[PDB]
Amino acid sequence: VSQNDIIKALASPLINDGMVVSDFADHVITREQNAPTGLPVEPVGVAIPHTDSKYVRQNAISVGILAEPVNFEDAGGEPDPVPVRVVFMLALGNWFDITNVLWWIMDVIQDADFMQQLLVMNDDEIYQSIYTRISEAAGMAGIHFRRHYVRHLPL
Amino acid sequence: VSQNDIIKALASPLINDGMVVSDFADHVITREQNAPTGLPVEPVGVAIPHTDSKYVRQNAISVGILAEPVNFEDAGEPDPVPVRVVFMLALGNWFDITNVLWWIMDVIQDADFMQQLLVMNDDEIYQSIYTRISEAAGMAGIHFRRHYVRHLPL
Repeated sequence: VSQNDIIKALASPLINDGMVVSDFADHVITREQNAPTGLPVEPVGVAIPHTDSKYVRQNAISVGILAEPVNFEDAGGEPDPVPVRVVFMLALGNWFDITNVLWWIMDVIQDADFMQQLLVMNDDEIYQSIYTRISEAAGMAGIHFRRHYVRHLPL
Repeated sequence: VSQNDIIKALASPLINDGMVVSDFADHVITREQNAPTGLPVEPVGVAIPHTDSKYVRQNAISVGILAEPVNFEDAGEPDPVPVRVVFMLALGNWFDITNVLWWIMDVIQDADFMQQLLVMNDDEIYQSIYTRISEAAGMAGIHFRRHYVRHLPL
């Protein structure tokens, strides 16, 4: 899988559900190229690909679990790429939403045991687990997260 | 005074200090166009203009207080936000972005502090913001200097 392949696969449910505009994936791709979203966290690399809120209709997150790592560029410019296994595609409507969701994500990904679990669980289990955590966070109110917003790649 | 004027004025000290690349202001302006940073908060309108980290050399914040309101569009609402306080951000990665946004969204809910910013002097604003930044562990590594505060026009 390439980065663009992943972005398109994860954008699909959001486009289909009307959460974002028809060309959302193209914009995430261009945004990714200018502003990489590889997060060099251990032991499971994460990416948070997204674009601008003008392409978002309702707030949503689409999750991809990658069987093999896929390199994303480090958001901070370091030459070592990020070996991404977990991808949180973000579709957010304003900077208040962006702030609340970034804070939640940066916290969740510090849970090493949780992040290892994401790599062995099936889609039902991953959906249950993330949904549950989303539901306990006031800051995540108003974010759509449906069972078809989780998938393993390749599909 | 338009946005670009504010953006160029706040970019100047960061450019001079080497905190950002020479053409930082133009990249902030182009990103403002597609991802506007007006924050419709009460009692004072705020903006958080910034651009991508490739244009950033070191983490910094540049603060502007405006005598009259300058409109920044609202990313959410068709009407623009009448902004009186501007936090220009120069941040190098998503951990930095997260920590600084978290801090900013908290600060601007404090109505008293935000009212004080509209009458305090450059020295008093600098000391207040410097205290509030330093008292925050998540705000470590962010450069904030006396000349990163200004009233516009200047």
